[PDB]
Amino acid sequence: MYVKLISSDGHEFIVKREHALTSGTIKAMLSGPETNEVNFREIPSHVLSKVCMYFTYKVRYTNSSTEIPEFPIAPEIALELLMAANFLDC
Amino acid sequence: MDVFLMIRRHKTTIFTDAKESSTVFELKRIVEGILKRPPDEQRLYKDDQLLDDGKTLGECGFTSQTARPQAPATVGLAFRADDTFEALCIEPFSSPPELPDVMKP
Amino acid sequence: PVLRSVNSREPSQVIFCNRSPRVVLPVWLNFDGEPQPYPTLPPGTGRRIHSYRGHLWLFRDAGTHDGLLVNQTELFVPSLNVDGQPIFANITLPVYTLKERCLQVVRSLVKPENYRRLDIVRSLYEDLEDHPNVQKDLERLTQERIAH
Amino acid sequence: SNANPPPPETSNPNKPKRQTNQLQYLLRVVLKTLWKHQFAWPFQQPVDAVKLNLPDYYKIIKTPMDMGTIKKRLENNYYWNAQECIQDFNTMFTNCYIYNKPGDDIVLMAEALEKLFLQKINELPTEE
Ligand SMILES: Cc1ncsc1-c1ccc(CNC(=O)[C@@H]2C[C@@H](O)CN2C(=O)[C@@H](NC(=O)CCCCCCCCCCNC(=O)c2cc3c(cc2CS(C)(=O)=O)-c2cn(C)c(=O)c4[nH]cc(c24)CN3c2ncc(F)cc2F)C(C)(C)C)cc1
Repeated sequence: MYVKLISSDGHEFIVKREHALTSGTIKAMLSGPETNEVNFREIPSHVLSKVCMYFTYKVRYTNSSTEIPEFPIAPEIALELLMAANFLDC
Repeated sequence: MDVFLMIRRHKTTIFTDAKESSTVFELKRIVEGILKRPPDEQRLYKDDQLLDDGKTLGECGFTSQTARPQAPATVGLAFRADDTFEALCIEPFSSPPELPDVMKP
Repeated sequence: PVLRSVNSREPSQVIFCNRSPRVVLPVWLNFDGEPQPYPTLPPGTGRRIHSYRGHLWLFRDAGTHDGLLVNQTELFVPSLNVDGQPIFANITLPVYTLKERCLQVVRSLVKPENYRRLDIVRSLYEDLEDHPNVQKDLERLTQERIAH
Repeated sequence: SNANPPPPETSNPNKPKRQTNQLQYLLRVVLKTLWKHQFAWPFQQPVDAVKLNLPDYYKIIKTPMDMGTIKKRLENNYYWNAQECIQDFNTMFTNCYIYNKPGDDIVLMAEALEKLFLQKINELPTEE
């Protein structure tokens, strides 16, 4: 049911595997003939917690007939978040 | 009505959703499934307030408008440490760098 | 052009409803496929409009040209009003990818001349400079229509 | 009386031609900004009252004006000074407010162009 995503600084993030599959990179890493844990040496916890929030948002609001709220991003995390989204392919 | 949560203890963060009508005990059962510690060995918190097992999340102040997928509410977790519960301690995440000058209003 | 309004002259009442946190630019595609923007709608507001059968519309963020959805899709074409009932055009935010949402936020904080002063990888400069726009999107929607 | 009349003149040998730094600003800065505006499209050419089925348009609107005429005039050095050009933009807007009902979508587009026009015109250089 769940996967553990560990940030570069050692924080553990336990999310539903289905939610973490929102990332094309994580989906490929977990693919193939299981692995329940993924480390990210280059993504810090302030960024990885935000990526996990986006996974929840994507799964909740994709295909929903209820109006979608804005996914918020503070200016302080924007560049690092952009770099993580680009690597994770989500 | 779904409430989106971050159950945090030390450097562990569980992302999970639950109903407003669901109980604090039902949340402890989620934690036991992941972190392998029984409900009686857990203490759940909203800020510094210890939550009662039989209370529904809604009765604890966790609402849908304040526990969103994109901005989840935090539930503190404290595990049993021998004959006493450990002090509630949530390690904060890393800090972003100083905001670049080309991003300042 | 494949993406254009049909000159029907058959009136059709439409309700443009902005259910997004953005200011909406309703864009009417004329009889030659050209985008012809109409007055904006502030977030949470709506307005009746005298439109016509076969007229083709798309909805954009008025300040950045980010693509919006209408009735959970990209384009809107109203049918003839059955018994005077208006046709509803519900405009909402799409679930943008995290990378497109991050590009939107950086673009809103950084002037285009300062993109190359950001401590990000080279390929992220080209992505920031590739601003969303109606013409870019019309070619893609046309190439999807050819396939489907 | 449907047929559209001949458009406004944009060149006259008997009317004095003239170039100033204000008339260059009105073309390169004001007209250029308004021409590229998202709401410029109903104002870039004379109102085709026939094709658009606009009753009494040229009966009610005695001094028709559009941005194409102003642009061609600016380009031909038709105006004597900036005020002569500014009067033409005002007439284009006023024509819209007169003919169309207050609150129409065309009137909102004219109001956005006019608001922008006044801002640009507020920074008209002193004639030098
Ligand atoms: C008549 C009425 N009865 C009772 S309620 C009512 C009514 C009608 C419309 C509306 C607002 N609903 C719309 O707009 C809708 C939305 C969308 O479906 C388009 N659509 C239309 O209605 C269109 N019709 C039709 O398809 C049916 C008739 C087909 C005519 C075929 C020939 C058209 C040539 C197309 C190219 N030419 C333009 O596109 C254009 C439109 C326009 C003005 C100037 C031009 C350029 S040009 C040929 O003159 O060089 C214009 C300018 N100026 C300075 C005025 O002062 C005006 N006063 C009225 C108009 C103007 C008409 N107009 C226009 N109007 C409203 C706008 F918001 C934007 C506009 F551009 C247009 C845009 C063409 C009017 C509200 C109430």
